[PDB]
Amino acid sequence: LHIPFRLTPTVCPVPLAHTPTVTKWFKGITLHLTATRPTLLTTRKLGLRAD
Amino acid sequence: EATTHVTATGSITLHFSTSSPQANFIVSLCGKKTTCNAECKPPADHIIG
Repeated sequence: LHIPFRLTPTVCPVPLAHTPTVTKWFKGITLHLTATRPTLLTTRKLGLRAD
Repeated sequence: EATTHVTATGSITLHFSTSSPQANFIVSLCGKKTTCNAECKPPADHIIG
């Protein structure tokens, strides 16, 4: 017997967070981040060691 | 710019990017070599895109 309701791939919207304000200081940046809900920030260096 | 247009008795402007405090390098215009030599200042912008 067929089990109905297959997982179809479907396009669906997700929120866009507040655009960060970046202040630049020598060898570094500072992001002023406002997010009402929890928001994932992921940073990595583009060298040999990606911290 | 790689290829320029040279007519007669004129001047052409070009842009370069360097990593040295001194610009002391050889420019070959169409066969002839010249030594461009002066000082470069550190940037005021700390972070670039």
